[PDB]
Amino acid sequence: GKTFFGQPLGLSTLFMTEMWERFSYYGMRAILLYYMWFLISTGDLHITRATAASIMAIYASMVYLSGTIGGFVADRIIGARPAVFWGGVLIMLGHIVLALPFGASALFGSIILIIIGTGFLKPNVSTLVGTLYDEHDRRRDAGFSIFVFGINLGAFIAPLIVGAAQEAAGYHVAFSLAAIGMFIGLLVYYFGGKKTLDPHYLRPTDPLAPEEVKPLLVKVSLAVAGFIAIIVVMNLVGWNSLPAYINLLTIVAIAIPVFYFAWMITSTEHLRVVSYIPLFIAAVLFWAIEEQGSVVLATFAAERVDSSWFPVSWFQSLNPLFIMLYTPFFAWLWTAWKKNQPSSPTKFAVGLMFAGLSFLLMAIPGALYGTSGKVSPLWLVGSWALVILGEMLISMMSMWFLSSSVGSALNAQLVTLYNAKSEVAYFSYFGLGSVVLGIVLVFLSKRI
Ligand SMILES: CCCCCCC/C=C/CCCCCC(=O)OC[C@@H](O)CO
Ligand SMILES: CCCCCCC/C=C\CCCCCC(=O)OC[C@@H](O)CO
Ligand SMILES: CCCCCCC/C=C\CCCCCC(=O)OC[C@@H](O)CO
Ligand SMILES: CCCCCCC/C=C\CCCCCC(=O)OC[C@@H](O)CO
Ligand SMILES: CCCCCCC/C=C\CCCCCC(=O)OC[C@@H](O)CO
Ligand SMILES: CCCCCCC/C=C\CCCCCC(=O)OC[C@@H](O)CO
Ligand SMILES: CCCCCCC/C=C\CCCCCC(=O)OC[C@@H](O)CO
Ligand SMILES: CCCCCCC/C=C\CCCCCC(=O)OC[C@@H](O)CO
Ligand SMILES: CCCCCCC/C=C\CCCCCC(=O)OC[C@@H](O)CO
Ligand SMILES: CCCCCCC/C=C\CCCCCC(=O)OC[C@@H](O)CO
Ligand SMILES: CCCCCCC/C=C\CCCCCC(=O)OC[C@@H](O)CO
Ligand SMILES: CCCCCCC/C=C\CCCCCC(=O)OC[C@@H](O)CO
Ligand SMILES: CCCCCCC/C=C\CCCCCC(=O)OC[C@@H](O)CO
Ligand SMILES: CCCCCCC/C=C\CCCCCC(=O)OC[C@@H](O)CO
Ligand SMILES: CCCCCCC/C=C\CCCCCC(=O)OC[C@@H](O)CO
Ligand SMILES: CCCCCCC/C=C\CCCCCC(=O)OC[C@@H](O)CO
Ligand SMILES: CCCCCCC/C=C\CCCCCC(=O)OC[C@@H](O)CO
Ligand SMILES: CCCCCCC/C=C\CCCCCC(=O)OC[C@@H](O)CO
Ligand SMILES: CCCCCCC/C=C\CCCCCC(=O)OC[C@@H](O)CO
Ligand SMILES: CCCCCCC/C=C\CCCCCC(=O)OC[C@@H](O)CO
Ligand SMILES: CCCCCCC/C=C\CCCCCC(=O)OC[C@@H](O)CO
Ligand SMILES: N[C@@H](Cc1ccccc1)C(=O)O
Repeated sequence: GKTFFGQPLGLSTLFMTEMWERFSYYGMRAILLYYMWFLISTGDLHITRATAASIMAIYASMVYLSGTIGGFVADRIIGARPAVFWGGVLIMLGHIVLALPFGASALFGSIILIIIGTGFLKPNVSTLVGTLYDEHDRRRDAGFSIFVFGINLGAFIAPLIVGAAQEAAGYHVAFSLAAIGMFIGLLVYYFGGKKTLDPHYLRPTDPLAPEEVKPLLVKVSLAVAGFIAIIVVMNLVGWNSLPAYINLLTIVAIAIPVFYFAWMITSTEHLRVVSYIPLFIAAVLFWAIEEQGSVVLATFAAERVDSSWFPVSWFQSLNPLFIMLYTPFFAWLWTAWKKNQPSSPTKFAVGLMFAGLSFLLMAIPGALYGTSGKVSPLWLVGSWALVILGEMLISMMSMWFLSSSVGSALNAQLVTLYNAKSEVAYFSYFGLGSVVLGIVLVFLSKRI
């Protein structure tokens, strides 16, 4: 009977939904940094480019931090399917804001909306993929890999389309294309959802019991009150610049996993919990490097590469393109190597080494040719090829979302150090350290 690549037909609906959401997001991010440079150039937005680069990073960090609680809100309060729909609506509006005839003023509002929207939609659409299968079903792992392919397909075509559009018709038109993308996603999700998805997920699957509401309400209130108290104090002492607020967001994001580990520490498994701290750190650093591709490598693409024959934002398509191209080989590998099954601990270690190699590679063109000229595009092609090899190896969801969020929070401080004069040193040292720490994990691997 009829399937979607051997899978339940509902997967097709979820496939397209997340593909288009990812289209809207990565299409936006492929030109967002350049947009801020533009606003800076016209004098409309008073920050340095270092700060603009910092904003791209903490933006990404908040988006995934939002996703750490999205599953909770859906499962306990509003339902997974409404979470996805209304999350999509918030994302679309966020994009519409940037298409409207405003400048810097629209930036904050657009970002907030998308942070909130993605937090609702992203974990829950992935959760919905699991709902197509029973606990028992074998196909479950194949389904998610297809889902991941869709994620990268959307991520792949968006820079091409949106980038071309910005150069031809301008930023507002381009941003509107991103909005249209999310809209298309909503249409297919809504009508395809009604046809192909279990109505059980129109409502929360674990609703709050009567005695759970008040303590939850206390919990969120204290967290919000405390967060706001700090902002009050920050203004009192004069720590009120945008870099100061970004520093606040970095800390909060980093504090969360620290506080989590630090007091959820029977000798049976205090060790076992402590065993995964190296694997979390490894993921954090790899995602840090991978996420800099839309910031540091995006800067290198615009400034240091001679690609005068197509929009420079197209370079953002290389990351997901390599994911798709690698899928065939890695599919073969996991089938073919039945015995091998290398450990998650060294998978993380090797993946980190590739990411560190990808940066060491980028140190070479500046070392060889100097930094005042322009080099071949294949340097970036080579850099993406290396880092994506790591990703294939690396591939709770909250914890996954957390790892990425922490990496991007780290980037928000690191990417400010990147500039023309720093270029080689930047790449050589953050590249080298990643290889070393990757190898350090190779010592403590089964000392675990
Ligand atoms: C999606 C981005 C893929 C980038 C792949 C680029 C592969 C091409 C590398 C050769 C570029 C060297 C110089 C560029 C070029 O051929 O045209 C420029 C020159 O003809 C000016 O008239
Ligand atoms: C207007 C602000 C936009 C919202 C920013 C995103 C939300 C920020 C902080 C809430 C995250 C709370 C983290 C607690 C949590 O359960 O997630 C981590 C959990 O997996 C621990 O392992
Ligand atoms: C419509 C208003 C938009 C903002 C509302 C949605 C903001 C996100 C969450 C609101 C508080 C939910 C509490 C999240 C939480 O308790 O995390 C649970 C944690 O244990 C994760 O497993
Ligand atoms: C700016 C846009 C404002 C909102 C426009 C869309 C609102 C119109 C009707 C509300 C539809 C509610 C759908 C919520 C939902 O759970 O849909 C889930 C989907 O799977 C339907 O089966
Ligand atoms: C518990 C709540 C966690 C708080 C998380 C804070 C997330 C809210 C906003 C983050 C936005 C990222 C930076 C956006 C930004 O600086 O753009 C505004 C600026 O360009 C306008 O001059
Ligand atoms: C290079 C981009 C075009 C490649 C073909 C894209 C065609 C779009 C959808 C059809 C493929 C969707 C399923 C993807 C897929 O079969 O992945 C294979 C592997 O991941 C098995 O899970
Ligand atoms: C379906 C409703 C949500 C989806 C978005 C629909 C709106 C998207 C495009 C409609 C036209 C956008 C306006 C484009 C625009 O005016 O910017 C270009 C112009 O301002 C620059 O000179
Ligand atoms: C100026 C640009 C337009 C600003 C307002 C845009 C609002 C237009 C459409 C919102 C999209 C609604 C979500 C699409 C959808 O599938 O809902 C259909 C469902 O409600 C049918 O009952
Ligand atoms: C912070 C943004 C304001 C929007 C409200 C977010 C509320 C976040 C946390 C408090 C959750 C308590 C309300 C839960 C609720 O609606 O109960 C419904 C049902 O489960 C009662 O049994
Ligand atoms: C969930 C907490 C809600 C508290 C409402 C107030 C939180 C406001 C902002 C959250 C952090 C973003 C700070 C970015 C910002 O406002 O930039 C300020 C900048 O204009 C200084 O010149
Ligand atoms: C939960 C108890 C609260 C304890 C204090 C919470 C954390 C204390 C301070 C947060 C640091 C805020 C960011 C620091 C900052 O503003 O940087 C200043 C510097 O950039 C000058 O603009
Ligand atoms: C007793 C609690 C465990 C031991 C304390 C561990 C400290 C917990 C959280 C610290 C947050 C990490 C610092 C954030 C950070 O590195 O950013 C630095 C920068 O943003 C400051 O301007
Ligand atoms: C799959 C293997 C790919 C290997 C790519 C990485 C190659 C390993 C190391 C690259 C060396 C970069 C160091 C650059 C350097 O020496 O700095 C030069 C500096 O003195 C001039 O400013
Ligand atoms: C996992 C498999 C990875 C194998 C990749 C092997 C990588 C080999 C060399 C990478 C370093 C790049 C060499 C630098 C280079 O080619 O510059 C010379 C070029 O400018 C010629 O004019
Ligand atoms: C498996 C590695 C493939 C080959 C990668 C070898 C990378 C090592 C060095 C790259 C050459 C660096 C450029 C030459 C260089 O920096 O000379 C020093 C010069 O800056 C002094 O003025
Ligand atoms: C599927 C590939 C995985 C391994 C990729 C490793 C590639 C490492 C280096 C290749 C790119 C660096 C050399 C690029 C290069 O040759 O510069 C272009 C040269 O023609 C100067 O114009
Ligand atoms: C044959 C099928 C398996 C393919 C194995 C993957 C091949 C590994 C690396 C390919 C990247 C090319 C190496 C980069 C390179 O040598 O550039 C040299 C360039 O400077 C020549 O002018
Ligand atoms: C278990 C949680 C993992 C935490 C991993 C994060 C590592 C801890 C702190 C990172 C702080 C990085 C600060 C780097 C720095 O200050 O330099 C950049 C600064 O110049 C920005 O202008
Ligand atoms: C156990 C010894 C460490 C083994 C790590 C293996 C990493 C492979 C190649 C690393 C090449 C180092 C590149 C030279 C370097 O980093 O100098 C920094 C210089 O570029 C300053 O800008
Ligand atoms: C153990 C977890 C490590 C996570 C944080 C790793 C990065 C933290 C700090 C590195 C930046 C501190 C300053 C180092 C530095 O000078 O690098 C910049 C330099 O390469 C540019 O000239
Ligand atoms: C400067 C020389 C550059 C080349 C250095 C790269 C190779 C150097 C060290 C890699 C081997 C580290 C030893 C890993 C090891 O076997 O430790 C034991 C571990 O397997 C048990 O978990
Ligand atoms: N490239 C990934 C980034 C990511 C990693 C982990 C969690 C969430 C997002 C994606 O678009 O899905």
